[PDB]
Amino acid sequence: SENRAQVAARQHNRKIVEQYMHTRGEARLKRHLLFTEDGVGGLWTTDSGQPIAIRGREKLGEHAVWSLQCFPDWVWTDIQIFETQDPNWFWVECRGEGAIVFPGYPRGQYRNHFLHSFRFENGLIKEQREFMNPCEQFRSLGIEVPEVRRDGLP
Amino acid sequence: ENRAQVAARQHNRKIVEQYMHTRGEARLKRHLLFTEDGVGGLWTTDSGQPIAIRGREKLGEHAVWSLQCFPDWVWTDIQIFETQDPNWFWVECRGEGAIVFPGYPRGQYRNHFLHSFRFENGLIKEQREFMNPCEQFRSLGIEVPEVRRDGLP
Ligand SMILES: CC(C)CNc1ccccc1C(=O)c1c(-c2ccc(O)cc2)sc2cc(O)ccc12
Ligand SMILES: CC(C)CNc1ccccc1C(=O)c1c(-c2ccc(O)cc2)sc2cc(O)ccc12
Repeated sequence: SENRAQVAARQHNRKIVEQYMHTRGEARLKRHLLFTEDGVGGLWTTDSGQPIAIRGREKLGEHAVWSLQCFPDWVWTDIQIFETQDPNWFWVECRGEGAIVFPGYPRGQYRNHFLHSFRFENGLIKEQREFMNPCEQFRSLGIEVPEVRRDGLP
Repeated sequence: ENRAQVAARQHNRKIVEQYMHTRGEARLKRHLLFTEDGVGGLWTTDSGQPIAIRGREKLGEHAVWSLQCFPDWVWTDIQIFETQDPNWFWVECRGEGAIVFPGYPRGQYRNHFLHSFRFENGLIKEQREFMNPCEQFRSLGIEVPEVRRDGLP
């Protein structure tokens, strides 16, 4: 029953995506338990052009300690979960917001639009990736955003 | 109900495939894949507001400018994702080509992209693309600010 197995995987994996996206507050300290032991999470859109990949369940748990300090009230909002033809691959469109308390920058408020990719193995997240426009994070940190000159464009 | 959803998804997938493969002079007719009131454009920009091109006529005009400023643009590494909504698709891909922006040195632009396609009655109602604008800054010779990471693990 290939189809039955795929349907079961997709329904379970959707519940894990829902739980990830709704993880807030102190529960963030245990979000890494939604990953495989060698699972990877992180931010694929950064200033430098290289992803910030947090590799393995142990490092993901450490990242959560940092995130609770630097993003103390972070929430995902406007959550739309997309199943796909691959029962082990989901996409999520959402927004996120909260205070930003980044080391060495003034405290501020950060709001952005996000896309997330979730790939699963044996019922847990093998790879989570998030994609956003870093210019909005620059603005939240008081960093000047470059302005493309548009005079020559329609 | 299921038969109508399956029919829609299979047809719409072919339109996404056609859109993603469109290059060269065929770009001048890509707007014909949209509804008359369809919208396309870039949702991730320096200013923080989307550049939305509204209506099939304006989309056709944009293609003229695109062939000037991105004369050889190709989408590569195309992965199409169907969803539970037969009228909504996502695409993960890369793109590459010369960038010839007015008042900037000619450059080469490469980036990773996500696209969203929503359909109505067999045609694209809304196309949106999402990327990291910092790579487009680099292709234009624009300095990218650097977030200080010393205080981070
Ligand atoms: C709740 C979310 C808004 C948290 N966000 C992140 C999530 C995952 C990875 C990195 C970040 C992040 O915020 C950035 C850096 C960072 C590096 C090391 C580290 O241990 C912690 C954070 S460096 C950098 C540069 C940018 O241009 C944008 C973001 C980040
Ligand atoms: C093949 C693709 C790489 C084409 N790309 C675009 C697609 C749709 C919309 C805008 C762009 C674009 O490239 C930007 C601007 C632009 C504005 C008006 C116009 O008629 C033509 C282009 S302004 C700006 C600022 C940025 O920071 C990044 C991109 C753009």
